[PDB]
Amino acid sequence: KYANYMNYLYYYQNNELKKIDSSYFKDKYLGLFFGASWCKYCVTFIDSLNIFKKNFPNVEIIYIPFDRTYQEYQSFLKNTNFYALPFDNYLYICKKYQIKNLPSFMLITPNNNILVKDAAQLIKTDEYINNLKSLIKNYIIHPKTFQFNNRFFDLFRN
Repeated sequence: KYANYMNYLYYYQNNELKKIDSSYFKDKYLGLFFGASWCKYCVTFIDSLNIFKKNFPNVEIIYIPFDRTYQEYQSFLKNTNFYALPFDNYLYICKKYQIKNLPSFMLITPNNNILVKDAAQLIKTDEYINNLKSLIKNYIIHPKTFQFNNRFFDLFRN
């Protein structure tokens, strides 16, 4: 089906929609944020993510959108400055990870393994930072090379 899959991610900076090569995310921790602008609990969760991001600045937050319209998606990216997948239908990613509801937030290690599947519920406990720092401190990352340095077919497709 895909000759090249997920070549680019996107973000808003200085009022402008920008692209970033998906190879930028090789070898990084990621936080996959499954959300939508029309979901009140997703909008509230942004405040939890912002606190998370300050404490874990090297984890790259990626918005996986479930907006109904491109305009909704754009206003969400503008307000959060997160990186995001292009606007599209990502139900297949929900199916792969058996995501039950929005918001969800998964912490992924550099080789695409799941470090914390339930991280949206974890960060809502507001008692988690030291424990998570230690979890990451104690996790031995194993490198993994991906074709074209693009990790996302492995992460999102089967």
